[PDB]
Amino acid sequence: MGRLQEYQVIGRHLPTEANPNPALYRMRIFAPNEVVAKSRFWYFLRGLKKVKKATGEIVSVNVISEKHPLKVKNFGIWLRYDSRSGTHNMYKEYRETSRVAAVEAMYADMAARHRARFRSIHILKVVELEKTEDVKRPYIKQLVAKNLSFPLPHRVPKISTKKIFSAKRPSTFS
Amino acid sequence: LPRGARTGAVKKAWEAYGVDAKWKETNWAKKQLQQERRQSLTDFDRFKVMRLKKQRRFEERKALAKI
Amino acid sequence: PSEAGHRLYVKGRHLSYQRGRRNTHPKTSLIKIEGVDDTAAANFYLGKRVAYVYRAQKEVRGTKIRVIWGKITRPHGNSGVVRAKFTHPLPARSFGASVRIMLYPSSI
Amino acid sequence: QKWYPAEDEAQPKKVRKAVRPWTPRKSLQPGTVLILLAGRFRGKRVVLLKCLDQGVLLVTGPFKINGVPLRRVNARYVIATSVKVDLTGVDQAKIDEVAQPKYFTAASEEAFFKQGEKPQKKPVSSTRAADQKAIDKALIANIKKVDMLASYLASSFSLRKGDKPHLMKF
Amino acid sequence: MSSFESVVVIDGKGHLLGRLASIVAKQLLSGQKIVVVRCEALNISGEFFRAKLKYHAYLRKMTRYNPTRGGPFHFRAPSRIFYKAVRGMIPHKTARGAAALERLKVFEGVPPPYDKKKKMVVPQALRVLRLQPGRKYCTVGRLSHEVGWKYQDVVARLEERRKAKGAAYYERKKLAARQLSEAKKAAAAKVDPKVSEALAAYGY
RNA sequence: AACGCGACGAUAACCCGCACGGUAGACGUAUAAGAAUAGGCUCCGGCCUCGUAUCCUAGCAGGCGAUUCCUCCGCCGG
Repeated sequence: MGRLQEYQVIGRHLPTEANPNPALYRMRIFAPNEVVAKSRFWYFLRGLKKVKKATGEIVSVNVISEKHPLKVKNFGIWLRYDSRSGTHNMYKEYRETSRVAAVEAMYADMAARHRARFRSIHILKVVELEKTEDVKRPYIKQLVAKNLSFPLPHRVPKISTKKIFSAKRPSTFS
Repeated sequence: LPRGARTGAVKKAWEAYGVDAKWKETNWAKKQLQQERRQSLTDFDRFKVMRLKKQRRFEERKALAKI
Repeated sequence: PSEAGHRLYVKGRHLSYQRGRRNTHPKTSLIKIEGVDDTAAANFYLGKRVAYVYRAQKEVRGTKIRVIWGKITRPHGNSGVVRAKFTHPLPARSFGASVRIMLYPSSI
Repeated sequence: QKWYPAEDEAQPKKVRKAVRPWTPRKSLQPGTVLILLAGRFRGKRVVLLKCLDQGVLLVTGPFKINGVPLRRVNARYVIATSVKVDLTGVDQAKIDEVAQPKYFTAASEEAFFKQGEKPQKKPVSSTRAADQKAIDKALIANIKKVDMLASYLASSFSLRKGDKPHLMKF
Repeated sequence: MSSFESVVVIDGKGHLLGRLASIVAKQLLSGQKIVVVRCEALNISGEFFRAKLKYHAYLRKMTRYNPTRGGPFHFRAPSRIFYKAVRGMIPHKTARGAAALERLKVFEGVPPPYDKKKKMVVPQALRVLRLQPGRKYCTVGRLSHEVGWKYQDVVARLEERRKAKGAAYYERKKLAARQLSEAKKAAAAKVDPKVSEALAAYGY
């Protein structure tokens, strides 16, 4: 959903006399902005435990940037979505230079092949595939294969849309 | 060129193979350089070319009439 | 002999008025300037004088030529079309007729 | 004045609009070749002499090159071209004379009988022709030194097919 | 790039039907005169039989057609199949709409006024630029021929004659290309080479 | 097709009077290969993303006379 960023959101129960210094739960949340990152954080936390936004506070929101966004790597995303039938789990593989780019890849991919929106989709675990042969996926496998070199046939050239008429029939060999 | 080479390693192969010199020889760059020099023509230097192509065209026609 | 032209205007076409699906306002007209295709090129032609020249089949000053004058106010769309305001609105049957866009007032 | 105010016509209030000098664009310099776009000398290339007040520009042809005399023109009705000519030797005193506002500005038997007749074209004055020659004498001698400027200034500007003025560099 | 022409002639070969019709109808309303040649070489996407159902479907939803003006009349030539497309894209019940169709002029083959003139193409309606390589397409000539167009072999033989005249045109243009290139090389020795570098420094 | 079309045959003039010089839109309204798009062109050297190209384009809305050029354009005949 948009240019998402990663957010580290830490929060805990509002302290009472009975429980000073509460437990300080932390979650990693992909969101377009901070007010969505905090909303997803309370949505999950009320799902697992009894804490709510009204009785809870947020102690930090921090952006987790990519360590090496100029390196290309393979990502494994564990996933959970609610359909009309029910909830199912699957695992996709993506090839991007960053984790937020792979989550961007997932959200468009999941909405296309399965018609799942942001509310139904739950991130389980996104982890960099450190070593080859941990790639369990065919279309990534041909890409990680040795000495990849493919042609680009039938590339339609960029003709400007405001040049309605052309004098020469275009060539598709570039 | 090694795969995944960092910016220093590509720069080492760039200067060794001389990509800039080969690109200037490439006909794609000459069309670009012709296009940029054409676009920078002012109105007075446009009046040279109208006068100047006329002079060149005249030697073209007695040559064309000869053959 | 010169054997050259005398044109000092950019050619244009009167496309339509400012309109919705069904509510057309004749007080502003839409002009397609030849050669302009983005909003950036339309920004050059803003506030330039625009003339609509036609013939009337009667001489009043020794000539059957009548002119309606106007100006290019703002760009329209993303395709270089501009909005023009004239002293009187352009007729209606001039939809798809020639328009002379002058180069004055100039800031070049 | 003489009369008492015979009606209740109120005087206007004191307006707060002081006259300040006009700042021309940076492209207008003494010696810049200019392209006229309107008037009876449209399309003609001319040479600027002095920037006057309120957007008026004093400009000559010179007369022996194209045919445009000493004249005034408005800044917004002209296009400045990147070629600039030298004005070494041009009389600044004579230019300052022709830059004055008074320069270009100025019942009987014969009155009744010439009603309806078209007036005859009066010719050029002696001072107008003489001041023209004095200004241009050092001007075209400057124009001959730079190559192809004489045919440039005698020519007329026009637009061909594919000449897009938002892309033309002047 | 938004140039105004007197009349622009559009070659119809390898062009998709409705995309050419949408572009043409916008230019007619803008004030452009359009001439379309080779209407039998236009293309309609999808297989031939898909074109057959929508021909049978158009005749289905019209009880008591006029034999001369409409019904199966519109499909009986390729030129007026295209005219049916442009007419549905133009306000034909208005006088502006009627004026736009009088700027249009469509033909099968290339008539003698328009084989000596230049035939442009529309990139946004070309079949080979817009259709996927594996997708199947039909020709409007074979659509109208299986409806009742009678002059398919006629327009073919006049076209194979026109190629033969066009073959002689190139052979004359070949010789002009030799002589022009030779004259450029010949006069370059005496081209006053103070001025040859001046043209090169200006782009010519 | 009597309210579509083609070819061909035969075919309406002088005098007197008297009323006026359109077109849905010119302004350089210049530009003919064909064919393919998992290819093609050629001068046989080479060349193709790019028509962002080619031709034309100076002078009283474009004069006069020269110096100077046999280039370009136009009308009539074969």
